[PDB]
Amino acid sequence: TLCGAELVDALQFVCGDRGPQTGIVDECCFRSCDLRRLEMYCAP
Amino acid sequence: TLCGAELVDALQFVCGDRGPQTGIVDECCFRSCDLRRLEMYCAP
Amino acid sequence: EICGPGIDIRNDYQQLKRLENCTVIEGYLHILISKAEDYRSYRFPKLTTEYLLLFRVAGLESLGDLFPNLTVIRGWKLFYNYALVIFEMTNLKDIGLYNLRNITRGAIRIKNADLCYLSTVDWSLILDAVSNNYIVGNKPPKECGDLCPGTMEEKPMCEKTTINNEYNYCWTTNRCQKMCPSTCGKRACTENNECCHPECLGSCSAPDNDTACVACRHYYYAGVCVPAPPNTYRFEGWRCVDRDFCANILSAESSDSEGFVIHDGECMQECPSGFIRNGSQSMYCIPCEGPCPKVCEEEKKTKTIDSVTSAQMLQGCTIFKGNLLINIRRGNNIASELENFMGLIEVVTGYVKRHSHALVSLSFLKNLRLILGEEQLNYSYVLDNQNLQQLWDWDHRNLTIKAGKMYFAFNPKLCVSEIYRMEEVTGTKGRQSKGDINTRNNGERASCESDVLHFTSTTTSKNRIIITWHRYRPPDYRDLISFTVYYKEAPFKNVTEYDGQDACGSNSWNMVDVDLPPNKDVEPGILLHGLKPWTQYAVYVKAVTLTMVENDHIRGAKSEILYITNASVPSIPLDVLSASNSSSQLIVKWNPPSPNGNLSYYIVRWQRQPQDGYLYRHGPCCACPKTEAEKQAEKEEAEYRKVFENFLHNSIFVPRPEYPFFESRVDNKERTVISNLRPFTLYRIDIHSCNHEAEKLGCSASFVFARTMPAEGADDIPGPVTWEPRPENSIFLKWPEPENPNGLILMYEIKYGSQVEDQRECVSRQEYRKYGGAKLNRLNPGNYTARIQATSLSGNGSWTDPVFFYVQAK
Amino acid sequence: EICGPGIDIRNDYQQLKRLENCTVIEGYLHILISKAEDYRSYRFPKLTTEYLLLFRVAGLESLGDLFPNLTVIRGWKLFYNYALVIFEMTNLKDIGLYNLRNITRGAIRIEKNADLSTVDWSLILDAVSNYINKPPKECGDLCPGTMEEKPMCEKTTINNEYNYCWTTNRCQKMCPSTCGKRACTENECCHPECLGSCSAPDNDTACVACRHYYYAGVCVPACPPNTYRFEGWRCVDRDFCANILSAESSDSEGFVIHDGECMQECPSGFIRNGSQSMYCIPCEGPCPKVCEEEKKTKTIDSVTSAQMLQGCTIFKGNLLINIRRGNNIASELENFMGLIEVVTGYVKRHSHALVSLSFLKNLRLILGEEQLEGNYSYVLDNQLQQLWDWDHRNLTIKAGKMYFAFNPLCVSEIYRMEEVTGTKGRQSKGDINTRNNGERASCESDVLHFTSTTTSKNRIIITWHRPPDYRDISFTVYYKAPFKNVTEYDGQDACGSNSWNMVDVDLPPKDVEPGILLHGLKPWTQAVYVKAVTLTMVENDHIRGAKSEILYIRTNASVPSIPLDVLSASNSSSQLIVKWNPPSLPNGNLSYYIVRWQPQDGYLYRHGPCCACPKTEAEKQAEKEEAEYRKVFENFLHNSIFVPRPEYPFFESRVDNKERTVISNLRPFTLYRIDIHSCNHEAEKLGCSASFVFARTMPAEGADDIPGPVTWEPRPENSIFLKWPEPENPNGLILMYEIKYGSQVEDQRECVSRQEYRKYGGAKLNRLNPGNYTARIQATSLSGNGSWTDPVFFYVQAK
Repeated sequence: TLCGAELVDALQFVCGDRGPQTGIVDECCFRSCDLRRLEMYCAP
Repeated sequence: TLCGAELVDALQFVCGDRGPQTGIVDECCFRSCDLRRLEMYCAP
Repeated sequence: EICGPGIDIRNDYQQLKRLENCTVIEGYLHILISKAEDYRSYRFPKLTTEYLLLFRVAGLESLGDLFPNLTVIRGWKLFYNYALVIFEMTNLKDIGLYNLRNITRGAIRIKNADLCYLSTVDWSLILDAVSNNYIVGNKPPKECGDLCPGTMEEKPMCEKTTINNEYNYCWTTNRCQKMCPSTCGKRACTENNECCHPECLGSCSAPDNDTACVACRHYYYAGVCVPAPPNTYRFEGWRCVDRDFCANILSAESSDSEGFVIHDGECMQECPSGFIRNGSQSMYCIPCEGPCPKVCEEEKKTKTIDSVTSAQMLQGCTIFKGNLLINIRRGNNIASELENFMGLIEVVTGYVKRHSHALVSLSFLKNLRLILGEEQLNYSYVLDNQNLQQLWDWDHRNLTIKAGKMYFAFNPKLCVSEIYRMEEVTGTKGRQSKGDINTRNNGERASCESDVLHFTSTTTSKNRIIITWHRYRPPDYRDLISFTVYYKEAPFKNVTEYDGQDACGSNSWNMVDVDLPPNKDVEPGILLHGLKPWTQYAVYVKAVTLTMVENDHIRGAKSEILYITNASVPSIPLDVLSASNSSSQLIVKWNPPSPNGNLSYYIVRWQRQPQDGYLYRHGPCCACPKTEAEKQAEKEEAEYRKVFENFLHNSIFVPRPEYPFFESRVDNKERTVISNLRPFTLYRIDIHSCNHEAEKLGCSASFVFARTMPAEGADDIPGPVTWEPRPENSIFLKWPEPENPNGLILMYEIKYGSQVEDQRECVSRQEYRKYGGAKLNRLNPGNYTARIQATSLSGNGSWTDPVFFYVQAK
Repeated sequence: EICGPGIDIRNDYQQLKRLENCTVIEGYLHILISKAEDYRSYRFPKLTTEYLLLFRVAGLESLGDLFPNLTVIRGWKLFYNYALVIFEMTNLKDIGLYNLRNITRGAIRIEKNADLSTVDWSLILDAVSNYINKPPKECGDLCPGTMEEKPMCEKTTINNEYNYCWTTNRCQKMCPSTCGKRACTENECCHPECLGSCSAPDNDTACVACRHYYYAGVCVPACPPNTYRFEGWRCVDRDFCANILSAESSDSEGFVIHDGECMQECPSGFIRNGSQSMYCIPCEGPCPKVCEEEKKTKTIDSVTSAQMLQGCTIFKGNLLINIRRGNNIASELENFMGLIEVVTGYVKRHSHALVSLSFLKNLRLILGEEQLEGNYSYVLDNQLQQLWDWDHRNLTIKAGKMYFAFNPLCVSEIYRMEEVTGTKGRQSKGDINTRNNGERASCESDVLHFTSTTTSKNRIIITWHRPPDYRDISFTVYYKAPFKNVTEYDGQDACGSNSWNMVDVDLPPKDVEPGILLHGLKPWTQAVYVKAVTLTMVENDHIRGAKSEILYIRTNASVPSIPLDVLSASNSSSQLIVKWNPPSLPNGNLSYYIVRWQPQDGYLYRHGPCCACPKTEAEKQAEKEEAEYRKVFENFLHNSIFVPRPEYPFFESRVDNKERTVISNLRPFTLYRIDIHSCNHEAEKLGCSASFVFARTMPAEGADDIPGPVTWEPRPENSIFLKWPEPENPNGLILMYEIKYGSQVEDQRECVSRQEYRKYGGAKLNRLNPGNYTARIQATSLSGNGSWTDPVFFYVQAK
């Protein structure tokens, strides 16, 4: 489970500073997700 | 819904003077029952 | 420079540069640009129709120098119900948008870091129903410290206006918020307090001028604000352009259609609902019957339905380009799955063709009407498919293939009657060879010409059917063996035998069995047990027989669905309710009783329930006490407290495993009132749902009750109290009894005392009857006062008139 | 008059009369007798062996004159686990079971009542641990003795509760030092064989209840020869035990004597020899009950009818099967028709909801005492493949001729039973005819071999080599299988049950070989039986068909992939355990886990509980008017924003395989990017497992506190230049350096920045009074400040 404003700092960690309505707040938070698909929301 | 000590007064009232973890309390209280099957448990 | 459809500025502040070629966005604006490197180094004054998302842009404290001259968002489309959403932004301290006068379609959604200049902004003038806004969570108003020109500390500057009694001065600390005054109002406004063009909303490049309207209320066609021109179509944006522009755009993010088909006089991606594209041109559209859910076509032209998921991709659409080949071998009761999946589809530019036994008929396709047939396999065909039986309900859904050809061989349960004769219905008479729709194998199983058994006798019971039928006598009587009496709760003629057979045939007919007698004199007569309550019960007796010798030539047997509740009769009512609406009255209701029949009326049965002589002779923790999560010992208390009602409550008395009664026949209205009742008495109102044959087989299976509201007047004493002197400083009290005391005067309250009548007691009805009232004692010689109240069964009565009495020492 | 099999006193107080002829109830005694009419007007001293119900008995205030002489509720049988439950009784004010001495089996449950501490239930029931009631404050528990009367009843103490009694009318007594565990008598002892009580000291024939079985007027420990121990209190002769046929609690037509007792049934693995209660024959297959149903004949054409038999073994009739409607009901019948072990007749048609009768995995054999017309004890129109899994379950039909026609089920399944089941010629060759039987389905079907088993990252490109006629297409590559115990009919499609995941790709027209792609194969698993679906007609019965072998493409699934549920946790200072889980996606056989761990920047460097006291937030739905509104904001934000986007070195360690590990020799206090990498069988070949979790090493204390003391030095303007040494390897970073100082004690306190400190060589106090003073200094580490420095008793001067 990972959503809310904590999920915004969670995407800050997985993406670092490198750079149909169901989203990451409707999946990582809804069910459960690791720091692998959480950082799939980032660029290469 | 009808069980507890309230169903003891309920059964005796609808039982005129004719008056395991599953049975009659497991349907009148568990689901819902009227004053027709509640008194069906009663004698003549 | 006029912007193309939408903007998706992404990754870094360097993608803001794209706005340097966007004078009027004709779509949305999306800035996660949280680099904290730039701030106001990306100003685009040119920018002046959808969700303006300004969020997660570390380094952006205000848009005062990011999108200047933001005249008005046309709000053509919205993400939710807003054309500008600033959710908790990394660090936005003022919005900006110092030229935002209107959001036309929609509202805004601006909690936040240090964001201010929102209460001041007249949002009720930017949008109507400012209730759609949610600026309630935005960081406190004490922190706002609004210091926009005038409200800061210098002479008045920013507009002075109000929103629901919020009269204050603006967009940021260094910008104001203008709005339309009496000059124009609903019509746009301009500098020099001048009006805008008759047809204009937002701003005009020149005070009141057709060829100016920065935004334009409707369509700024070729630099002219038109309400709706030569070969030009109401463009979905802010400007307008000729038909060519539409027939030219093939895709552009918000843009998608190859040659934006024109209709509604609009240059829109597609036509509105109820018309197909005229050929492949943006000239107009073709009025049809809602062929517009969406262009069903998929990138992959060709398409099949070998899985329920393969079918679901085509769900919710009309014009597919390619085919709907059905290959679904397995799918438990997918009749309903495919009803929705392969259904809304109307046209297919290819065909609809193999090995499928999960759906018992192609009626799932309910909207499929014609098949363009653009592509071919070449068969535009059925082979090795069985369960399917009836194709596209040809009696309730004709279907043809603009370009077609049939083929039907090796298809056991699929009947040959769905094509041999229906070639006429599918306009395919000679689009193929007769050896294609051959007899060899084609229809070896199926229902075939199955005869129709007549129901010799059709008996009745309180809840049973004894349907019997002519002892079936097929080519050989040894071939025939058993019989099934399918049955289903169904009081509608709109029911067929393949509605719900067994798994592949779907599931609805409950099915049952009985063996046909070997004796030819004796005939078959099932004893269908327990028919379904308050429902007729359809009863089609199919001869589920075996096959041999003839095999495919076995005709079969299936008596028609004779919809036998005359075979049922009066039974127990349900959801009976009652509550005393008024004194000597008792309202009664009865949610349609759920009575093995068709209700005729509700016999009511009630009586003055006699009374015994026992009473005659007589979290937010602001104040949280106990919220222990250890109430499981209470469930342990209800362990045998519940299993004792599963204990002797089961097999002691076998559970069937003073006053007269009065009646009335409620026509059928699910309501009534028992008027002319005793002032206050309980009423066992036994609902009796008298059905069609209640006079013959008893009036239903008997309830609910209420106490008639206490008729005020009989509650209190029916008069005053009289006093008489008595010895020992005593005073004999006296009072009358009510005529019909509500239930009964349980106690006779008494009130007495000189200065105040604090001292109070109550006499028994018994003592009162023998005395006349009561007797007092030790009453200080001097003037005094008394009283009595009639404490009724329903509740206390009312004190009598003053009883100013007196006693003497001698 | 030993009552006989139990009592169910019901309806009225007039049923109590029957206890007149009840000396010992060899069963239960259930009392809804709501009638104040009578109360103690049904005294039966006679009654002196299972549960006793007491509830809804309006009028009963004490059983002192209802069941006097109650020796011991033997408690043999228990409704739940109690033998005297008095719950919600109409008006029982006293239990009044004065003689109650023991509860040999189970316990009781007296609890919340109308008007019902002294009784030592811990003596009757060894340790009361029962739900022992209506207000104990209202009890007023006072029997002669504990009241003004001098001590009458016996006394005992339990959990520190020394008291004197079942009721205030009679009292209580219990086995004293004389015996204790062994029964007892009025201060004399009981017989070796005797529990509860005896009517005379130490006597076989006096034994009131007997310790085991009171055989014909003598307490025997085991029943004499040609006699058997009635499970209750007495022992009876062989004739009585077997002649008894039924009586409510009694049911066995002759209680089949076994388990060293006249028991209704026998213990695990024992079946009544024919119809002889005398003994039981080792079954080896524990029997829940004789499975027979009142109805001699018995059919299973409904899934509910299958369930009606569930929970039993030896039926006395038959089990015809006719279930036409049913999908995957394989599991339904596995549970329902998978217990019957024997039947005295047969298992018979038209049932397309069964691929095989493997659901009956318990039916070991079939007797045949009852038969049909032409003694067919039969399959017709059932279009079944394997009968009773003959590979691993043989049966026998002692009396029954086979019959197999119109079942397009192999004829070989029954040609095997000719010898196996012993039906060599009970039936004719026309009964098990080949015409129509096994004309469809598939048996001879040739097993094709796999020509290539290419295996990418998540794609099996399985390929093969031609049916009887080449007019036959769709090559179902049915896939699914961590184990090698799988067939083809586990769950075909609808009629054949469902489990094998159907897939499909058409065979290309002679050059070009078929090559399906099971793209998206289960990561971490392999089965791939490539059956050939064809057109079965023209040759019809000569159409052989096909069924490729079930290879479990043994390439350890696919290859190395993202680990999962990793749980790194600093278990010690400069240490880091990396316990994880067998990932959800190792994609192989979990070979080892390369831990990979390594920017501490300098940003901080330069820097009802409480009754009446909280508030009512019961309006949590109104608090969710902005909380659920927060979730609406979530949709327009968490579906569209970064979707557009689609200092130190590293060190590694290949963990053997065990979930737990450790990462020692780390920095005093630093966060680590403790990545996990399940490098599997072919990681060197196909990449090493898609990479994590982070955790801060526990602070190695010593750098938390200041390593040395302080040097106070006099300075002008009444100043005092303090000093201190910098922690060598601080726990993360010494953000600030606290400084305590003051006259009497170190009253005041401040904190000098690490930067200012480095340039000052310490810190400077100011304007302190001329006279004795005291100081100290602390190191505010990233983990947390440690202890202060040694004492710094200083002194200042203005001149």
